[PDB]
Order: sequence, then structure tokens, then C-alpha cells
Amino acid sequence: EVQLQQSGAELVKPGASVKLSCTASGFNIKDTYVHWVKQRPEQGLEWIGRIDPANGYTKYDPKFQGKATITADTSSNTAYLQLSSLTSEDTAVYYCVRPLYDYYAMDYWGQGTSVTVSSAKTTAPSVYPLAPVCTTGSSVTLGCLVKGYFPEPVTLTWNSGSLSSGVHTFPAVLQSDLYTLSSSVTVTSSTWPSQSITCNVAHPASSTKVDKKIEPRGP
Amino acid sequence: XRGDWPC
Amino acid sequence: LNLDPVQLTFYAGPNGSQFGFSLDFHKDSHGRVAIVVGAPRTLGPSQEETGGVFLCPWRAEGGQCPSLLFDLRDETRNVGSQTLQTFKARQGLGASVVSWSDVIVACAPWQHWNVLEKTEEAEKTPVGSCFLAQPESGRRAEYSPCRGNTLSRIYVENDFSWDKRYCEAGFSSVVTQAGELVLGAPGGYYFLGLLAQAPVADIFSSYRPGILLWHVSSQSLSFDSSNPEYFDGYWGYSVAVGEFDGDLNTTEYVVGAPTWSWTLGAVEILDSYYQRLHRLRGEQMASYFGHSVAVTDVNGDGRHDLLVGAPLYMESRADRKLAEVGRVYLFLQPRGPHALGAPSLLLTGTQLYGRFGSAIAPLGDLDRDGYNDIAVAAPYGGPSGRGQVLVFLGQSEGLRSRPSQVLDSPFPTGSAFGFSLRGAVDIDDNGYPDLIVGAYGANQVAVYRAQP
Amino acid sequence: GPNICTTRGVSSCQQCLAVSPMCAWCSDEALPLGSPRCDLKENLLKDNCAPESIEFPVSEARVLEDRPLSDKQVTQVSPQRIALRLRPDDSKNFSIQVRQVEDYPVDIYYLMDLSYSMKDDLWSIQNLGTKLATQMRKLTSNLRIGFGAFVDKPVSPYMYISPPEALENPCYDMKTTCLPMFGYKHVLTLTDQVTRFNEEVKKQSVSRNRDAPEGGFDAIMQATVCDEKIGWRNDASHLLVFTTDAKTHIALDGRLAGIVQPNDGQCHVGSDNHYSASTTMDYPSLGLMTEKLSQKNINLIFAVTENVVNLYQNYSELIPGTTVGVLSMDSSNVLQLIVDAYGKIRSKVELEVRDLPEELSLSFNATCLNNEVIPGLKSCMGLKIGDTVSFSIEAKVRGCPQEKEKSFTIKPVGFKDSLIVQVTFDCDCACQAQAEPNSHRCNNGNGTFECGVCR
Amino acid sequence: DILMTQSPSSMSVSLGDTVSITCHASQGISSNIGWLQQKPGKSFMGLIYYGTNLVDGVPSRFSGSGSGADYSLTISSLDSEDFADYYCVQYAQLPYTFGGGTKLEIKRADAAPTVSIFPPSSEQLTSGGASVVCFLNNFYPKDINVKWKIDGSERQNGVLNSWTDQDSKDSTYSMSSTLTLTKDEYERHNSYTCEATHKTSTSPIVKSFNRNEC
Ligand SMILES: *[C@@H]1O[C@H](CO)[C@@H](O[C@@H]2O[C@H](CO)[C@@H](O[C@@H]3O[C@H](CO[C@H]4O[C@H](CO[C@H]5O[C@H](CO)[C@@H](O)[C@H](O)[C@@H]5O)[C@@H](O)[C@H](O[C@H]5O[C@H](CO)[C@@H](O)[C@H](O)[C@@H]5O)[C@@H]4O)[C@@H](O)[C@H](O[C@H]4O[C@H](CO)[C@@H](O)[C@H](O)[C@@H]4O)[C@@H]3O)[C@H](O)[C@H]2NC(C)=O)[C@H](O)[C@H]1NC(C)=O
Ligand SMILES: *[C@@H]1O[C@H](CO)[C@@H](O[C@@H]2O[C@H](CO)[C@@H](O[C@@H]3O[C@H](CO[C@H]4O[C@H](CO)[C@@H](O)[C@H](O)[C@@H]4O)[C@@H](O)[C@H](O[C@H]4O[C@H](CO)[C@@H](O)[C@H](O)[C@@H]4O)[C@@H]3O)[C@H](O)[C@H]2NC(C)=O)[C@H](O)[C@H]1NC(C)=O
Ligand SMILES: *[C@@H]1O[C@H](CO)[C@@H](O)[C@H](O)[C@H]1NC(C)=O
Ligand SMILES: *[C@@H]1O[C@H](CO)[C@@H](O)[C@H](O)[C@H]1NC(C)=O
Ligand SMILES: *[C@@H]1O[C@H](CO)[C@@H](O)[C@H](O)[C@H]1NC(C)=O
Ligand SMILES: [Ca+2]
Ligand SMILES: [Ca+2]
Ligand SMILES: [Ca+2]
Ligand SMILES: [Ca+2]
Ligand SMILES: [Ca+2]
Ligand SMILES: [Ca+2]
Ligand SMILES: [Mg+2]
Repeated sequence: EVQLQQSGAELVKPGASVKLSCTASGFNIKDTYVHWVKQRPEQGLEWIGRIDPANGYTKYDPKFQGKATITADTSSNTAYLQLSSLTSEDTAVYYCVRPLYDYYAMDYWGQGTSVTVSSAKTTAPSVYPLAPVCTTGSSVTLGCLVKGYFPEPVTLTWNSGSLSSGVHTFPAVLQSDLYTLSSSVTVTSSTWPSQSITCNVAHPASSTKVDKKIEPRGP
Repeated sequence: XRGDWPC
Repeated sequence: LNLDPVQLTFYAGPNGSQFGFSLDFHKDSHGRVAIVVGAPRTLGPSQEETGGVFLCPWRAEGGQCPSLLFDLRDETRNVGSQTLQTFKARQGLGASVVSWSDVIVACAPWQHWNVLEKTEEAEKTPVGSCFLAQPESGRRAEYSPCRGNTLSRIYVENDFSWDKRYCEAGFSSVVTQAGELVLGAPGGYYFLGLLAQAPVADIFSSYRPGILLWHVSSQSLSFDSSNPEYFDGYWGYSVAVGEFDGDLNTTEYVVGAPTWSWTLGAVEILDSYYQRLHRLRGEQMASYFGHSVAVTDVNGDGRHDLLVGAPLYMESRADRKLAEVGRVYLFLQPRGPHALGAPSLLLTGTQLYGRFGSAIAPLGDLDRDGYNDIAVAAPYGGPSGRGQVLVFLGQSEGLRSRPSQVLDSPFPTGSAFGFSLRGAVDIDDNGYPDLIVGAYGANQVAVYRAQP
Repeated sequence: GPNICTTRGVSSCQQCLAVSPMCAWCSDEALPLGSPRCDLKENLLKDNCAPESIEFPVSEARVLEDRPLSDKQVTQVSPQRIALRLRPDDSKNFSIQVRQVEDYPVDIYYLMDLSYSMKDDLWSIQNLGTKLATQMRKLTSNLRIGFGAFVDKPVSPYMYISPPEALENPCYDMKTTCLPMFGYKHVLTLTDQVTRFNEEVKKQSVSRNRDAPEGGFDAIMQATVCDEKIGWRNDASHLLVFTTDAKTHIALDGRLAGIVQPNDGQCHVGSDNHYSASTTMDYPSLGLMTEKLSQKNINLIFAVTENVVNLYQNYSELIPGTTVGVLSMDSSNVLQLIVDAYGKIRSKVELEVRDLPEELSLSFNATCLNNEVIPGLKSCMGLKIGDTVSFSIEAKVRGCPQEKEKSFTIKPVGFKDSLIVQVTFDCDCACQAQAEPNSHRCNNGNGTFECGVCR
Repeated sequence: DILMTQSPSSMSVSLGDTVSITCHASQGISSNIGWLQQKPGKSFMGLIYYGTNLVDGVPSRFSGSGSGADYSLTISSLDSEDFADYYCVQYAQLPYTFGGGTKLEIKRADAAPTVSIFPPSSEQLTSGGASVVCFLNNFYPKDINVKWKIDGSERQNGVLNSWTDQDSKDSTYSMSSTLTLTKDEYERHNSYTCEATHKTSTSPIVKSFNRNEC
């Protein structure tokens, strides 16, 4: 079974360099061309270049000439991508690719490696409970706001995972080098506030685990 | 050399 | 001793087509034996020489055979900012033909190939190619392991290392019983020579039309060398498989390098990793020792014996005079982990320029006495020079010096009667193995049947 | 008892000479009636016949032209002219010397490897060719010399077949120019015009092909079998000098170019001086080469560079008679092989007679280099330049012919020199000139009175 | 470079449908085209190589077609697994170039959002910040516009928006919109408003609160 096994997520500083790896499994890296591809949400997929590990000869898109250096080592069945002079634009997911049969094709892909270029320090999230405003309807929505943390990820759950249904946890968004994330949960008006609903945020990077009970707003 | 050329 | 020379069967191809340059027995899934014939100068549909292959069904009367169709159109692919080109003109399709199970492999050793990139090129050179066909389904695949996309310059810059541009893959060929196709490419590595191996199943499953450069992950190629002894040695001019290490799990390859070490010639026995197990050196320069190789057990001890042919060997005669007659060398395999020693027997032709040992065919047990037998070709032998095939029965002592039977060419001068040979197969189903002899000069094949 | 002179009619001085060479005639008028006029010279002197009256012609051979044998016009036969004077039934002997002065005829055909690997060896083969021409001319004035060139069979994969420009200029992808590839090209037929040969040799430039082993054996075969084209002389020593710096293609190599037809050993050159079977016929085998070299009587010399000497030394042992010499900046090695060959040449002097009259017949005694007179022999063998043999010829006339003056030629086979022997037949007596028509003493209507006798 | 234009960018389709995704090259590329699939939150998998050839293991329901500069991927009878992103890539010339992509989305009935406005928590206000959060939940189709007003005036800066992918249960979309301003300015105004505009209504859904009103 052909399988390309890439190195883990990188969190790197602007100006520095990073070197991603891609190791063959169930085949030898010199068997074909090995390519590197860049992916970003807005800009989509960009081809960085290729190497023929049998002899080291390479090809690059002029856009990545000088920044990207592809290399390979048959002794360890691994290909590499090195990105120097890291900028914000280099924040992307990076894939290595090779063909099945056709020399020039792009058929087998690695699981991808996430590279994040940032100047930010590690910062624990501020967690805030969001309760409704001033009688009620039939259903009620509660919220939980998680602000000013770095880096990703956080793991937010409701009642320690006891309340999974009727939940909407939104993907994190960046502002001024720190991430913000929110999450809503909806239940019946008979459920809350009669029964207790707590927000559970965890941020491994800062070693923080925080619980916030949603309380109704008083006079 | 191997081919037709000087050594 | 018992091949019937009276009751012959003649199959014929078109004029100038060299019908019978190569041949083999082919057996369909039902068990019905046919004869596949290569005809490397057959005209294509546009009156240009491409070569062709014919699949003959067994008939007592013989006659004309149906053509086994292959794609004879050239191909161009503009991919990866390059231009890939195939050239099938004068490719010699059918210069070799081998059958395995329900698959026929017919090769065109001189199929040319080029790659263009702007003002540069790889050079238009004979990489060779083989066409694989499965008649009972219609499936077609190809295998062309020496094609590259490296430009002329880079070879110069690397002192012509790993240069596969002139391979002529399929110049010789054999299939193992497991289904590994082995091809001789005597032009490989700048005329040093190479072997290319790949499972037949994997060749079929990785091939699609129009791709031209594709990967066969299971394939194994031999190696390039800077050893002057191997230069211009044509390693892979002939090829064969057998059992020479005593381990039935592994397969051993026999390779002929007839101009090895400054035209001394050599035959090598290798493992499936292309590690040398033994080397047999030629006796006399320019004799083309390694032109032919045959593997079979002739002394009935269960161990395969080796037969090498040197068809230009000059024998000593009265008053220091040499006479080109040809020679075949028999090497019996000893027991245990022991090397192949000197020749147990030397068979030498009698007719001048006869090219004795130009082809050596294992016949199986022809007379059904327990010992396997062989046939040796002298394509310009006999008093007339028309050609001659000689049968030699096996015995405990190895082989007999005196032939049990001599078949004389029924075709006219120039036929090359005996240039191709095949046996060890019962075509008429009478319990005795038969022999097919090609005469490419005459555009015909002759079948001889073994009688009680 | 009596002799043949007295007892055979003999009515006259002339009839007397016709009987036998030993007879003499007495004209002395003082001789008595009893004494016979036709007798032996011993008998006549014993019968008071005056010595001045005796007629007794003796046969002689005078040397007319007697120029000496030459050293180092050219005189090889000596003497050149002799005058024989014979009487009825008589014979006479004379001498002749023959010497081999002229140089031995030698043919040297030069095969030039003009492939790309010879780019650096070009000066050397040019130097070798011109030294062979010049120095062997000093050795023999009857030298003839010619040359041709070879590369290899102009077919893929030997030939570069891309891009299209590469066919006219094989050196195209090196951004330089060389000549188109060719199999074998005959350039200059065996000539004695040495200056011209040298000039043509110096004009030669290299071409290019792909593989190290070249097609020089095609050239060797065609240079052997193409009699008319190369112009080998019949009575002449034949040397084929072959140059190269690499391996050579041999029979069964041609299958890599799709060529499977065996070499037929026939000449295929003709009008355009190219080997026309180059692309359709395989390289020759060592045996076929040996057969034709032997048949056409040609000695092959491998003039190869040091890196392949051993290879060609080994081929040399499989083609008996072949020798090997080292091609290099210095030409001494190869020249020596030719000088050595010339040293081994030997010749013969075989006398033949032309325009011998019916009445004459000759016999010979040969004195050869063994200094022994082998009688009834007219030829010597095993001569080098400067050697001299010698014959002794005897000529007998049958009776007296009325032709009276004839000439024949003793000539050695192959020599332009000869001996003209002018033969005269002296059948009369000096006293016959004084005929005196008036009878005087006969007076019966007889007429004439010569040497003291009537009719 | 060769521009690969892929169409459409997204389609709303159902199970059992047969769809096609077209891809146009800026010049002829002789079938030298590949088709890729990327399932939500997963990596890439090759589908077709050289125009029409399926990669080993790819289901028969996928097929490629086209020539010259115009090519198409066709899924016949959609599986639940086929709702993903799909891309074309050419390799006629270096540099290799990709299409923009096509997103297969689950089709369903239109649904209005449930808007819920939330004033800043006491914790945040004591820390000196003020964020007003608004959830627009379980709507279809995915296109929605949110507008913030403070005392009637439209507020543009300091808004951060986030959208979930299509829900696994009810195939709907949700959006969150957070308005952050200084606590100082927050306490200088009474009315805060969150207006949702969505195709399910010509007039917008408005949720509001007046600061300190309980
Ligand atoms: C080629 O070379 C040969 C060899 O030199 C040479 O041969 C001579 O030929 C002439 C003819 O022109 C011969 O002349 C005749 O001789 C007759 C008698 O000869 C006898 O005596 C010879 C001398 O004997 C003494 O000396 C020798 C050694 O010096 C010694 O051995 C003796 O014991 C003895 O002491 C003797 O050599 C000769 O022997 C040869 O002949 C016999 C006969 O068959 C043979 O058996 C021997 O083995 C040996 O070869 C012999 O014993 C003589 O009678 C004769 O005269 C008659 O004829 C002439 C006319 O023809 C009349 O005018 C006359 O009246 C007589 O009737 C004549 O004189 C000469 O003897 C030969 N010499 C030899 C050695 O053979 C040729 O001339 C050469 N040819 C050319 C073209 O150059
Ligand atoms: C032209 O032809 C010549 C003569 O045939 C070739 O030279 C011979 O090359 C062979 C190689 O096949 C040499 O054979 C070797 O001999 C060695 C012992 O020989 C000794 O004695 C000779 C006296 O004749 C000396 O000249 C020599 O220097 C030695 O002292 C062995 O040790 C070798 O054995 C090894 O190889 C063989 C395989 O052949 C193995 O079986 C052995 O186990 C071992 O590994 C070998 O047998 C021979 O010495 C050479 N002869 C001469 C006279 O020099 C040229 O090669 C050939 N040239 C070209 C260009 O074609
Ligand atoms: C082949 O050509 C020959 C003439 O050389 C002719 O006799 C024969 O008919 C041709 N073969 C066929 C099958 O027509
Ligand atoms: C030989 O044995 C080895 C055991 O390591 C096995 O892997 C291999 O498949 C065997 N060879 C064949 C031809 O089955
Ligand atoms: C010829 O032979 C005779 C034999 O008596 C000899 O005397 C004479 O000298 C010879 N003559 C010549 C010209 O050699
Ligand atoms: Ca050289
Ligand atoms: Ca084995
Ligand atoms: Ca055996
Ligand atoms: Ca038997
Ligand atoms: Ca039978
Ligand atoms: Ca060559
Ligand atoms: Mg050369």
C-alpha cells in the first residue's frame, strides 16, 4: 500500500526557515517524481515544484524560486521542502504528491503539514458566559465566547460533553495575532435555567482548563 | 573513449 | 532419432517478411496448442516495414496464418513541457516472440524513441519495446523500460552513466513460470548490455494507451558498470532461466554476452537480484560464445545443465589452418553448492561457415527413454550449405558426440533453416514432443513430428 | 681405316664442308692426283699440301655489345649482342650473365580510420601514410600506393539520426562541423604518383559516429576483393595497412542494426566508390577475411594505437600471416614491418628463347647462387637485389640452310633486357670467290675452275 | 502559465443525482488533466489521471471526459460520501496549475435563521472590553448578510464573522458575528441591534437590546 507520511504541524516565526519532511511507506522514494503543493483557503492550490530523488534534479514555479528548496534522501526514503524567509503568506497546508503510473500525474497525496508563521506569544483564552436578555419563548439559546488566545487549538464542550446536541461551535478567526472562537447551544425553556449548563474550554498550549456556568442576567 | 571519441 | 523428416508441415508468411525469424508454442486456456511466429520485416498497412506476428493453429497441411493485430501507429505526447515520440518504422516487431500461459509477448527491438524540449532532445534512439497480447480476451499492453525523458546534455555531463537510450529491449526474452518477463537489452548502458524484469500481470495493470512514460513499480533492471571487461559486451544478446542454486524458491537467470571482454565472450548465471553466481568464459575470440544459451537436464539427475553456443568458432586443422565451423559447450550441474566446472562435452560443426550452435533447443524426452534431448542448429550446414538441424539424445554420461538424427533443409539456399528452434511440446497430441524449425530467409516454418 | 671426308663423293670444296665439321679442303695445285682433296687437316698437311692452301673454317662467337651489369638505363643481361658464325652441322657455345638490378614491385593500400575518436590521432595517421609513401619509394622505385577511409555502418544505432541536421553534420550538437558518416570509401587507386598521394592524405578530416567499435573490417574485405577498384598488380607484393584506435565490429554484431545477412565476400563498391552493401550486409568473420586475404594474396598489417595492440595481436594469431605494428607520432615501428616484408622477397631468372629458327636448337647450363653447374637447366631461383646468375648456351645448326642470316632472342621472363644472337651460316670456301669462269683445264664445255678442280 | 477555470464553484445537489464539473484550460492540453477529491477535513485522493483513466480503487460511478481545452468530471448516482471538494489539475506544462475547485453541497428546503443577540458579560466589562455577539443559526441557503447598529447608526469596524460548514444532521448553515468596541464607547450608547438579511424574507430579522434594562 503506497502511503506518503508527512511531518507534523509547524509553528514558526517570521524571517526564520522551516523544513518539512515526507517519508515513503510501502515503496521507495526514488521510484517517481515527488511534488510539493501549497493550499490556502482563499488562494487555493499552488504547485511549488518537484524533485526526482534518483538524481536530485528539480523544477520550480518561478513564484517559489529562492524561497523553496526541495531535496531528497534515498537512505531514509524521505523528500523534503525547505521554506526560507518565512512570511505571513507562507502560512498554509503543504502536501507532497506522486503519480500512480503516469510519470507526469498527481495521484497519491500525503496527509498535509500545517505551517503557521506568527510573532505571537502563547496566551491563555479569556472565556465569557453568554446569557440571554430580558419572559421567554419555547426554546432558549446560550453562548460561550473565547477570546484572545494563541495558538490553535482549543477544545470547547458543553457540560463536559453531556450536551452535544443542538450545539454550534464556530471555527476560530484571527484578529491582531490572537484567535477568537464562539459557540452556541440551544435547549428548551423548561431545561434552562432550572438545570445547570456550563461551558468547558481547554487550551493545551497555556495549560489552562476553564469552566463557566451560564447564569441568567439579574436586575 | 567509451563511445567514438578521444580518451 | 524419431522425428519424421518425410511428413513435414509448412507454414508460410509474405515475401521479404522474415516469417520464422522467431517462434514459440502457444497454449490457449482450453489446452489447444498453436504456433506463434514472428515476422520482423512484414509491411504495415501503409506499405512501410513495421514487422508483424502470426498465430498459427495446428494443421497437418499447414499454410497461411492469421495476423495477431497490434497498434502500428506512431504516438506523440506533449506533456510536462516536453514532447514524447514513438517511431514504429523498421521496429522489427516479432524479432522475438515468447508465450506464457494465455499471453504472447512479441518485441520490436528497434522501435525508436525521442523526447524534445525546446531546442534540445534526448536523441532519436532504439530503446525497443514489447507488445503483450492476450488473444482469448483481446487485451493489449506494452512494456518499454528503457524510454527516458533526460536530455542529450545531461548524459554528456554524467559521462554517459545509466544510458538506456540504445537498449533494444526485447532483443532476447524469456518468461519465468511465475510470470516474470525477462528481456535482454544488449545495447543497454552504452552497449554494455542490461536485463529488464517485470511481472506480466503488473505490466498489464499499469499500462494505458497514450501515456508513453509510465511506472511499473515491480520492475527490476540490471546495473551499469565502469568495468572495461563489460564494455561493448552485448550482455543480454541471449537470455534464459533455470535452477542452479538448489533453492526452488528462487529463480536463476542465464545471460549471454557474446562480445564480453574484448570479444572473448561470456555467459553468466545470476540470481533474480542480478548478483553473479558463475561466469563461463569463451574459448576463442570472435567466436560469439553466448550467441545461444539453453537450459535443460540432459543426464537425468534432476539438476539443470547449461548449453552455450559459439557459432563462429574456428577449429584447428592440418598445417596450422583454422576453419570456421561453430561449437556448442555442455556444462553438467554438479550436486550441492558447487560451481559449474569445465565443459563435460564439446560439440563442433563439420561444415565450413555452417554456424553450428547458432540455435540450441531443448526437445524434452524425444524418444521417451528417461533422458531429455536437444537439437542444435547449423543454419548454413550440410554439404550444400542450405542448413541443418542435428538431434542429440541425452544419457547418464551427458550427451552423445554422434547425433541420433540429422534434419536437412527442405528450403533453398539462404533460408537460414534452423536460425530459430523450439520443442518440448506435443502439438498433435500423440504423447511425443515435437520440433518447430524456422527458415526466415524462405519466409516459412517447418514442423516435424515425433513418432514411436 | 678411312674417314668420312674422303669416302663421300665430294666433288667440290663446298660438298666437302657439308659432310662434317672436321673435314678440310686442299686447294694446292702441287698436290698429286692420288691424294684426296677432301680430308682431315692432319692428313692434308701430311701429304705436302701447303698450309696457306688449306680451307678449314672454324665457328666463332664475337661479342658485339658488351656493356657491364649495373650497380646502385640499367643493364641486367650481359652481353647484349653476340655474332654467331656456324658451318654445316657445326655448333658453338657462348656465355650470358643475368642480374636482378631493378627494385621489386610492391603495392601498399592504406586504410584510414576517420571516425571521431581519431580526431587526436589524425596527425599520426597522416604522418604514417606520407612516411610509408616517401620512405618505401626510396626502398623501391616500383612502389605503388593508394588509400581509402572508413567509419562504420551508417545506420542507427551506430549513426546519429537526429536532429535532421545531424545527418549532414554529425558534429552538429557540439556546435562544430565534421563530414557525413560513411561505411567504406575508396579514395585513391594504387598509383606511383607519390606527391599526389601525400597531398590527398593530408586533406582528410574526421567524421563521427556513436559506438567505439568501428566498421574497418568491411573496408578490409572490400579492399581485398575489389581487384579492379584498388588495382592490385599480378606480379607484385601486396600489403594492406590498417589503422584504428579502437575495437572493431565482427560478424553477428550487425544484428544490433537489424542486419542479419551474412557477408558474401564479394566486391560491392563500383561507381561512387562507396561500399554499397554497408547498411544491408553483416560484418565479415575472421575466417572469411582469411580466405579472401589468402585467395587474393594480400598481407594484412594492423597499424593500431597502443591501447588496442594486444587486441589486434590476438586477432593476428587467428589470421595467419598477419602482423601488428604500433600506430603513433613515430612511424618507425610500422615502416619496419614493411621493410622486413620487402627483405623477404625473392625472385627468379627463367630464360626463354624467341624466334629460334627451325634449323637451330639450343642447350643450356645454369650456374646459380650455389656455384654449381646444373646441366640442361635454364633457370635459377631465390635471388635478392644485386645477385647474379650465369648460363652457358650452346647452339647447333642442322646442316646448311639457304637463309644464310638469322637472329633469335634469349630473354629472361619478367626482364625487359635480352640477348640478341645474330647467326650467320658460313657454307662456302674463300677460294670460291676466285671462280675464274673460263674452263682452261677442262675444255669439254664444263666451265669454271675453283680451288684446283674441274666440274 | 495555463489558467484552469473550474465550474461551477459550488452546486446544491441530492443523493442519486448525476452531476458534472467542467474545467476549461487557457489552451489545449491533450487530455493531460487530473481530477482530485478532498472530503471535509481530510486530505486529497486522486480520481482520474490522463483525462479518463480511473485511479486504482476509485468507484465506477466516477468518469472523466473531454478534449482540447474543455474537460468534465461526472459522478453518476451520488453517494453521501461524494459531498466534497473537487479540483482539476493540468500537467501539459510546467508549472502545473490547478482549478479553483467545486464544492458539492446537500440540497434542502429554505430555512430562516434564528437570530440571538448577547450583550457583553460582566466578566468582560470589568476587564475593560465589550463584545456584542449575535448567532444566526440553522439557515438555508448559505448566503447571509449581517448588519450591526448602535443607536440606529450602522457600525462596520471591529466585527468578526464566522461560519460553520453544512450541518451533518439537518444540512443547514450557521453564522456567528461578534462586535467588539471599547467599554468606554459601549457605555455611551443605549440601543444595540443585529440585523439578518437572508433570502427567506425580503425584510430583515432584527434582534435588539437596550443597555441596562431589567
Ligand atoms: C654443360 O656442362 C657439361 C659438364 O661440364 C659439359 O659437358 C661436356 O660436353 C662436351 C661436349 O660438347 C664433352 O666433350 C666430349 O668429350 C668426350 C669424351 O669425354 C670423356 O672424357 C672427359 C675427360 O675425362 C678425364 O677427365 C675427367 C675430369 O676432368 C675425369 O673424370 C676422367 O676420368 C678423365 O681423366 C670426361 O669428363 C667425360 O666424362 C663425362 O661423359 C661420360 C660419357 O657418358 C659420362 O659417363 C661421365 O659421367 C662424364 O659426364 C668423358 O669420359 C669426347 O669423346 C667428345 O669428342 C667426340 O665428339 C666430338 C663432337 O661432339 C668430336 O669432335 C670428337 O671427334 C669425338 O667424336 C667430346 O670432346 C665434355 O667431355 C663434357 N664434359 C663433361 C664433364 O661432361 C657441357 O659442355 C656443358 N654444356 C653447355 C651447353 O655449356
Ligand atoms: C590477448 O590474449 C592474451 C593471451 O591469451 C590475453 O592475456 C591472457 O589473459 C588471460 C585472461 O583470460 C590470463 O589468464 C590468467 O592467468 C593467470 C595466471 O597466469 C600466469 O602465468 C602467465 C604465463 O602465461 C603470466 O603471463 C601471467 O602474468 C601469470 O603470472 C591466472 O591467475 C588467471 O586466473 C584468474 O582468472 C581466471 C579466469 O580466466 C579464473 O579461473 C581464476 O580463478 C583466476 O581468478 C587467469 O587464468 C593470462 O595470464 C593472459 N596471458 C598472457 C600470455 O598474458 C589477453 O587478455 C588478450 N587481450 C585482448 C585485448 O583480447
Ligand atoms: C515471392 O516472389 C517470388 C519472385 O521472386 C515469386 O515467385 C512468389 O510468387 C512471391 N511469393 C508470393 C507468396 O507471391
Ligand atoms: C521465497 O521465500 C520468501 C520468504 O522470505 C518469500 O518472501 C518469497 O515470496 C518466496 N519466493 C517466491 C517466488 O514465492
Ligand atoms: C665453350 O666451351 C669450350 C669447351 O672446349 C671452351 O674451350 C670455351 O672456352 C668455351 N667458350 C666460351 C665462349 O665460353
Ligand atoms: Ca584516439
Ligand atoms: Ca533457485
Ligand atoms: Ca543434469
Ligand atoms: Ca531421450
Ligand atoms: Ca507429438
Ligand atoms: Ca562505431
Ligand atoms: Mg572511433
